[PDB]
Amino acid sequence: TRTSVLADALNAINNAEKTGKRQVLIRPSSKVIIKFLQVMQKHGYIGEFEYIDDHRSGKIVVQLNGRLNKCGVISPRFNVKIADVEKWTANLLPARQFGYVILTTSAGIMDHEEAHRKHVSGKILGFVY
Amino acid sequence: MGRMHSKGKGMSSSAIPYSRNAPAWFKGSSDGVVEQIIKYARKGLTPSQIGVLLRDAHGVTQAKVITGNKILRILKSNGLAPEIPEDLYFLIKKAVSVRKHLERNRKDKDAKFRLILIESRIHRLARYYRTVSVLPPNWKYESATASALVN
Amino acid sequence: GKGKPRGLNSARKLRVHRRNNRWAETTYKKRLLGTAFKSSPFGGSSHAKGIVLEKIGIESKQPNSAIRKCVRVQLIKNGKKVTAFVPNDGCLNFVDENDEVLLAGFGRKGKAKGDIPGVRFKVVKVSGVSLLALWKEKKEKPRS
RNA sequence: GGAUAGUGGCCUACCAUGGUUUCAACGGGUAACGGGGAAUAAGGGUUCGAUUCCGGAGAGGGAGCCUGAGAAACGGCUACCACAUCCAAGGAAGGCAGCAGGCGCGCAAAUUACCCAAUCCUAAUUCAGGGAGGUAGUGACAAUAAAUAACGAUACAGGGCCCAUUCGGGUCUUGUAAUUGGAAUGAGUACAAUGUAAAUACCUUAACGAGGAACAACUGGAGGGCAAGUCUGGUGCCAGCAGCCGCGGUAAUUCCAGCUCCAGUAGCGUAUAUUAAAGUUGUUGCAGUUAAAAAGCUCGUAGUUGAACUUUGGGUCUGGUUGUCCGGUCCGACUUUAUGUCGCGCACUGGUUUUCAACCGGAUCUUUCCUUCUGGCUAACCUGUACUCCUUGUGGGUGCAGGCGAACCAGGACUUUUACUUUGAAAAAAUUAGAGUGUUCAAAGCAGGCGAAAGCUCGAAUAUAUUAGCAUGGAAUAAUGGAAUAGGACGUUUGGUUCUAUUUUGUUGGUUUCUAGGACCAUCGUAAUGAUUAAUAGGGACGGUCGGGGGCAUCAGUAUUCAAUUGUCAGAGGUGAAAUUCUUGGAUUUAUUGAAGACUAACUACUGCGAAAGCAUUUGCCAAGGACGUUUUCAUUAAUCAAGAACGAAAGUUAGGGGAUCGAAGAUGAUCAGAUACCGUCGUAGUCUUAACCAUAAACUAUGCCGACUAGGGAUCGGGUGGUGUUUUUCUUAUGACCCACUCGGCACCUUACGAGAAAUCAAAGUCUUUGGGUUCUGGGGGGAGUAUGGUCGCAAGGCUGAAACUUAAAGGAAUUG
RNA sequence: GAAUCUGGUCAAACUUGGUCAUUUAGAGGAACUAAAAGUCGUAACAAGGUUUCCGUAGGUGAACCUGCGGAAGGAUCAUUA
RNA sequence: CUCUAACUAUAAAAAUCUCUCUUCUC
Ligand SMILES: [Mg+2]
Ligand SMILES: [Mg+2]
Ligand SMILES: [Mg+2]
Ligand SMILES: [Mg+2]
Ligand SMILES: [Mg+2]
Ligand SMILES: [Mg+2]
Ligand SMILES: [Mg+2]
Ligand SMILES: [Mg+2]
Ligand SMILES: [Mg+2]
Ligand SMILES: [Mg+2]
Ligand SMILES: [Mg+2]
Ligand SMILES: [Mg+2]
Ligand SMILES: [Mg+2]
Ligand SMILES: [Mg+2]
Ligand SMILES: [Mg+2]
Ligand SMILES: [Mg+2]
Ligand SMILES: [Mg+2]
Ligand SMILES: [Mg+2]
Ligand SMILES: [Mg+2]
Ligand SMILES: [Mg+2]
Ligand SMILES: [Mg+2]
Ligand SMILES: [Mg+2]
Ligand SMILES: [Mg+2]
Ligand SMILES: [Mg+2]
Ligand SMILES: [Mg+2]
Ligand SMILES: [Mg+2]
Ligand SMILES: [Mg+2]
Ligand SMILES: [Mg+2]
Ligand SMILES: [Mg+2]
Ligand SMILES: [Mg+2]
Ligand SMILES: [Mg+2]
Ligand SMILES: [Mg+2]
Ligand SMILES: [Mg+2]
Ligand SMILES: [Mg+2]
Ligand SMILES: [Mg+2]
Ligand SMILES: [Mg+2]
Ligand SMILES: [Mg+2]
Ligand SMILES: [Mg+2]
Ligand SMILES: [Mg+2]
Ligand SMILES: [Mg+2]
Ligand SMILES: [Mg+2]
Ligand SMILES: [Mg+2]
Ligand SMILES: [Mg+2]
Ligand SMILES: [Mg+2]
Ligand SMILES: [Mg+2]
Ligand SMILES: [Mg+2]
Ligand SMILES: [Mg+2]
Ligand SMILES: [Mg+2]
Ligand SMILES: [Mg+2]
Ligand SMILES: [Mg+2]
Ligand SMILES: [Mg+2]
Ligand SMILES: [Mg+2]
Ligand SMILES: [Mg+2]
Ligand SMILES: [Mg+2]
Ligand SMILES: [Mg+2]
Ligand SMILES: [Mg+2]
Repeated sequence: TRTSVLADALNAINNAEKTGKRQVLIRPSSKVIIKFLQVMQKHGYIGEFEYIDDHRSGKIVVQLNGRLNKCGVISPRFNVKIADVEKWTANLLPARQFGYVILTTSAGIMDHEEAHRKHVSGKILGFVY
Repeated sequence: MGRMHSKGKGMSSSAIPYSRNAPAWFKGSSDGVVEQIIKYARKGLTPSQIGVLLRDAHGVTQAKVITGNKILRILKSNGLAPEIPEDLYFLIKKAVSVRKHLERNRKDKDAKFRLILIESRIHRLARYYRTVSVLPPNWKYESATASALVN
Repeated sequence: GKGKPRGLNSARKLRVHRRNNRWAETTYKKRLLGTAFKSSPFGGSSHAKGIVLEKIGIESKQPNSAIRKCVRVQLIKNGKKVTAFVPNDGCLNFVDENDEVLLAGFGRKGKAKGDIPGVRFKVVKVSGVSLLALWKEKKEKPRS
């Protein structure tokens, strides 16, 4: 049973990147996947994706440009207080100069730097760098 | 590809066409289709056989495309929906058949295990239909009382 | 993914799983069962006095051929009897029979050390005076 | 009802039979007082917290009580129990877990000292009292700073050297020598004075106080881990050393010493406990094919987890914060000064619509609502009434009835409910963090600083606590709820109902009004009147199938062993070789047959079915099942699963049936040194069954299940699609059987690493330090040991659950060379 | 208004058995370790000289042997010869 | 660029073994 759909999407992205491809076909295509890929676009780790209406949860075709090296979900969307954001960034991101802990706040799904700018924090979705 | 109660992994199914609206070539009327559905139900047919008949002998791709309502929903609007939902009824029919086969020959252990599987499935479906209040909250499946519902 | 559950509401089984697995260790099992108080010659005690019953020497293992000079001591705190080791070269004669001797641990967590079999305790003091002070002739046995 | 100060099964009387529990109740253990906190420290945590503060409890264990506001008090009484004291034997008096001190205990812990100076407290109250407390005594528990020498002048030396005639001055310095000099200083004593309630002690300081400055620094170690010796002597697998590996058997770098050296140093060594190391507890963050470890398999309650979908956009205005360009302001190069100058490209403060670019907001328009009214209060001008102060100018107003309410009140009204997260109030001080501050530095402390010396002063900062509660902004993520019988939402609808009661007719009692205020009830209309998809999730219907899936009943086959008839005639079995055994009552073979029971050869394969065991002659019946096809149906019904359950090879156990073969035990004949083992001949139980037990296997793919993705190559099984395909023959065609292509599902297989592993190897054992899809079970060195005990199941066999004491430095995995 | 005294009430504690828990001896029995220069065999590691191992049952100085099912951790990944 | 044929056939017996292990630095 597909429990965490975003996990499947990011796993497909990782597999299709490690093999060097430039495209992925993510099947279930929820809101959260769309927002995750939109954040990745805003920061450039992804290219030009596409939603394919099925009337059936839709699908997504993702274009890459090799700039990304790893996605990944934190499957238990831990409640992250504004104090623990730095802890997650240290534990997940490889360096302080880049990388982004994509986390879901009451103000939408945002990268950790943007959430720290709004001075709001919520649950953690995943990480990209 | 789950096959809840076995090791199967098949995905044999049907792909509903993208267009929800009526097919261009269909000339029948929605009111006539609903009348046909009502007549078939009055003949004593479950919704699945009604859909099969409308797909084979007539141009009805599916009721929801043509009318806008589902077959069981259409029957319920006219008050012909059976007191026991069709899939659960067929499960009880199968269970009573296997129990008959068992009580007519004891040593068959494989059919005993299959009866256990069927009863587990019956319990699951009954729990679902009970949490949606289709069945009364006192409704339960019992081995002795299943025959009366089947018969 | 892994054997352990990962859901946000699975704290209970994670905690009880860790609590059931902790018994696999030896230190935790000893600490919680409290076997030190009930079974060991000393109950959580670094040192203990005792009375010398007799004056024995015990042979070593295969790779080491010698006879290590031990002493059988009955503990005064509870009455148990244990063999103990007189450490240095000419200290066997220093400790006489039926004198109070303060045994200590042997440094290997209550297990036999080196090539000496069936011993787990040193000898630090005899008749109130320490063996190291006697061995370098800094003090002398009171002989009471 | 009693009692209580008061609520309260707190107690009584009568009723009801209830309350907690797999979210662990109840019971057992705690060498458990709870907490503030301590150690430890990347982060997460682990252990400790008897004790300087806050609570609680206790005064030998128990009960009972007077006095008071407050006690179930114990430096208050009564009694029992335990332990005791004086005794003139009649009696009397006891409570150190207060300060001292003693006995005992144990490895383990202080002087019967001074005093109310300081903090305070009690009292009639300054004055009295206070073993509270402070001061000293002991005190290497811990903690801070820090002496044990420093500098010359000489002899023995070494490096930068002027070059290099050998030199060599030592030209330039740095060490080594029992040589040799002059200084400085305490650690100690001690006039004093300060200190203190009085005294020590410290701070200061007379007078003494260093030459081997004997005023003498130890504790461990010198094979490795781990800095430092293969120097000397001694002992020779002794004595002993060694945390582990190891040294010691006549040349010991390891034992005992001497010499030298190393580490820390007034401290160092040991013991136990504990923390980091321990990614060896793994939530972050462990492993399960073989190293320990996937329940034999399946179902299943609780638990955990659970598909997608319900406003996304835009345009404007506008507020802070940035970097912008420069304004004023000005400062660095020019030095006793600056500007003119060289610009750091402005050290303070603005235009910041200079386009810029954000980084946050706020209001506005969407069929785009933010709870709305009901009176306040109308705050405010869409009010227009009297009108215009002033340049004829909507810049600007004195202002009264409508009328803007988020600019705000205070009231009825409805509030889907959470989880989550931001901010704030709260989380006692001490402690941790941390600001200021020359305690001589520091541990500390909360002090101090500055005047001219003539009173003037800044302090005693902050943060964190991650749980529970309260308020608050947000509405993604996660969950629940609406309207399906409409009993749904709205309205000036139009009707009826119990009422309720302000005022009003004085007040009081009712009768109706009227007005206004909730609904119960019909009817009338307004409305876009109201049901998300149908997961390459699941269940179910249907279709033709497919299968050595299962049950019952039948059918056959040769074979085996016996038996009948017949045939001849010395051997036949068996073996490495023999023997035991059967045979002229004619065995072994030879032909027909007959009986019994078992079983299903060859077909039989890197083939099929099943949940796993397992399943292989034919036919019928019984029901079941996977896979495929499906523009069929329901719409989350699902995944994994403690508790519970169904099957579970062989062997084994009760009975009844059979009884061929083969064969545990047994009987023998051989082989041997022995052979009650392997070879051989007989041979009970068993093997075969109908009921009832058993629940274990190397129950193995030693690989849990569900889900997604990642790489090339062929084949094979079941299904389905297409071929202008080929033989088929029933003239043509329809099938069937092949051939080609594709697809779904299954047991599988070859190549490869570009991934993973300790590798053997794996297309999963991959997508794991770039560590998180859901979930169950198991392992923490080996042995003891899957043993004992206690449960529980079983008739029994035995199954499930399942340690410790103790012992050990390895056991073990894969591979390489021999 | 004292002694005394009626009924309760809180109830310590005593006697008597019962029960459980912890210590506590205890004839005797079955073990397990370490110590390896005793004795009888030589099971296993090679085809361990009967391949090995597992479950179960029987037997026997002893390791072990045998029977029935498995398994390769086998000594075969292989018969379209 | 066309292709499925040849072949057999050995198992007698064999138990056990007292030392001792030694440094790599240019
Ligand atoms: Mg505590
Ligand atoms: Mg206690
Ligand atoms: Mg405490
Ligand atoms: Mg205590
Ligand atoms: Mg206290
Ligand atoms: Mg008290
Ligand atoms: Mg006492
Ligand atoms: Mg008073
Ligand atoms: Mg008392
Ligand atoms: Mg007292
Ligand atoms: Mg008191
Ligand atoms: Mg008194
Ligand atoms: Mg005392
Ligand atoms: Mg005191
Ligand atoms: Mg002490
Ligand atoms: Mg002293
Ligand atoms: Mg000295
Ligand atoms: Mg020394
Ligand atoms: Mg030494
Ligand atoms: Mg030495
Ligand atoms: Mg070294
Ligand atoms: Mg020597
Ligand atoms: Mg491990
Ligand atoms: Mg093994
Ligand atoms: Mg293993
Ligand atoms: Mg398994
Ligand atoms: Mg459940
Ligand atoms: Mg979801
Ligand atoms: Mg505090
Ligand atoms: Mg501090
Ligand atoms: Mg009215
Ligand atoms: Mg579907
Ligand atoms: Mg076919
Ligand atoms: Mg026979
Ligand atoms: Mg004959
Ligand atoms: Mg056959
Ligand atoms: Mg087949
Ligand atoms: Mg279970
Ligand atoms: Mg049997
Ligand atoms: Mg029988
Ligand atoms: Mg025999
Ligand atoms: Mg014999
Ligand atoms: Mg035999
Ligand atoms: Mg026989
Ligand atoms: Mg087992
Ligand atoms: Mg297993
Ligand atoms: Mg172990
Ligand atoms: Mg074991
Ligand atoms: Mg038992
Ligand atoms: Mg090996
Ligand atoms: Mg009385
Ligand atoms: Mg022998
Ligand atoms: Mg052998
Ligand atoms: Mg063998
Ligand atoms: Mg042999
Ligand atoms: Mg043999």
